[PDB]
Amino acid sequence: SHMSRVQLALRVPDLEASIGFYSKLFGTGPAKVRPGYANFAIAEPPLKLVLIEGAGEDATRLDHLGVEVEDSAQVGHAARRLKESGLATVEEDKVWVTGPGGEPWEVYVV
Ligand code: NA
Repeated sequence: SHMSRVQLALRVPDLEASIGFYSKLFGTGPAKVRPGYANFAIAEPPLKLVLIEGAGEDATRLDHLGVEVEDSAQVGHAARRLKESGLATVEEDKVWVTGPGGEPWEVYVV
């Protein structure tokens, strides 16, 4: 199986303006739009961009990060590898790990 892409989830103050900006930046409209969130599936560069409405803030912040893989089998291998590395993990197919500075990561399947 074995390929993957980065999930970049941004907490944004202005969702509507952000959708417009990122459509222009990556040259494609969003794949999915709902009240309070929108996501882009970008081929080049390979990226899953998630825009999360945060009307409470006044500046774009990092919401969370992720590795998006092809199937559940890849998640398992990732989950086991992270555990062997000595990283404290929580595994459901999903696995969550948090960096030293508090940035949340998730390895999940599309
Ligand atoms: Na990527």
